Amino acid sequence: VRPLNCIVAVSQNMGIGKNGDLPWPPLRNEFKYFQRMTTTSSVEGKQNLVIMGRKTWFSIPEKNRPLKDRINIVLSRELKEPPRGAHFLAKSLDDALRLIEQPELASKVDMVWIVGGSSVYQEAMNQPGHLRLFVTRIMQEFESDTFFPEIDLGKYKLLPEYPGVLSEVQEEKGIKYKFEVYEKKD
Ligand SMILES: NC(=O)C1=CN([C@@H]2O[C@H](COP(=O)(O)OP(=O)(O)OC[C@H]3O[C@@H](n4cnc5c(N)ncnc54)[C@@H](OP(=O)(O)O)[C@@H]3O)[C@@H](O)[C@H]2O)C=CC1
Repeated sequence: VRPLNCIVAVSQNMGIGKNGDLPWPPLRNEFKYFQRMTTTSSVEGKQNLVIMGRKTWFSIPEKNRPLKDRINIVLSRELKEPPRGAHFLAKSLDDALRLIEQPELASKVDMVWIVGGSSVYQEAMNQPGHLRLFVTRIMQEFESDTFFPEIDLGKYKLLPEYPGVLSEVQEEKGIKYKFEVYEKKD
């Protein structure tokens, strides 16, 4: 409910998006890691919470919205009411982060996950204080529209291991990938 955890899958060229969809064919095994990491709270009785941009929200297949068993917040400067299925709408990341720390949500919310928007990731990574980057390195180039911000290695430590994260190279449909975790304290 206070460290911010970004989670992203990125191609070798830092691509995250193409024509409102993913640059690569569906990687169902990588999506399982995304689901497990974002959904698993550390506390029974609390849910994790996901914050996303409006484009990312409408890019999720409808049959999969809201991201089930997570509290879903959508950021939009133009919507007046939350999208159908979304739990909260906020007009800024700052509004979202203030909401999450309200006492009425304390009993309710465990981990906070930033799940995209390029500009949502950008803003999250501008924040002072405790950040983690859960980065899936897709070890291939793909034609891309939208990109992940540079990861400053002076600022983010690459953790040698992280609980519940396997470090071996994975592969699906001939596409190799691996899970990394970065951390910026303070
Ligand atoms: N590989 C990966 O890990 C991921 C890939 N993607 C891909 O990325 C693409 C979508 O991402 P992207 O195009 O960057 O768009 P976003 O999901 O970041 O959505 C952009 C929109 O979200 C709102 N928004 C963003 N930031 C703020 C803010 N600070 N305050 C208020 N509103 C905000 C929109 O508002 P408005 O209604 O005001 O226009 C803005 O136009 C798709 O191709 C998707 O498939 C998405 C997530 C993860």
